[PDB]
Amino acid sequence: HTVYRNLLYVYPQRLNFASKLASARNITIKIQFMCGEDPSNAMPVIFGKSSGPEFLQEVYTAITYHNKSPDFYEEVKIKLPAKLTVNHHLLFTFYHISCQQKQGASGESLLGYSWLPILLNERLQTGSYCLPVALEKLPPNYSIHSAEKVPLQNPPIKWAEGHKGVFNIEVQAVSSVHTQ
Repeated sequence: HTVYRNLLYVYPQRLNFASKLASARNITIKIQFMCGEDPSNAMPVIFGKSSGPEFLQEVYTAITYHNKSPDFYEEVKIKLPAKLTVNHHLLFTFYHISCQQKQGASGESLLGYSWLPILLNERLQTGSYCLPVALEKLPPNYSIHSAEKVPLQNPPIKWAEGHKGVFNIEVQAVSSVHTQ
């Protein structure tokens, strides 16, 4: 069946932590398209791998190329809601393997978060972004701000690498015909 849709395409390109103790292959990233700040606000809008198509609330990825073909790129494809508002945002959750866990464990745990409002300052947020990572948790009302400039919070936000941008993505909206 032939359909026409306006889709958001998100390319998680590079993750560049300064830590010589970790590598990007060991950081997992969860990607969600949110309509609000509550955990229940993940929209079922991400194209899955299956035919159908299936729509997911989240995808997990690791930004590394050592185990990929040279032609590889990660492409997250999102069915935009017909009406996009300031409440819609990409939400990224980072997971890592903490060193020297109890009993020698080697499971993954929450590292932090980043996000990108899709509409900010009356402009669609397409193009290239280098995003910082907020550690531990997100403050209320995070999603109306760019992660690069959040008002002072109480308790205060802590950022990876003193608020340096570490996560490179590209974002574009494309409306086209799909032959589902």
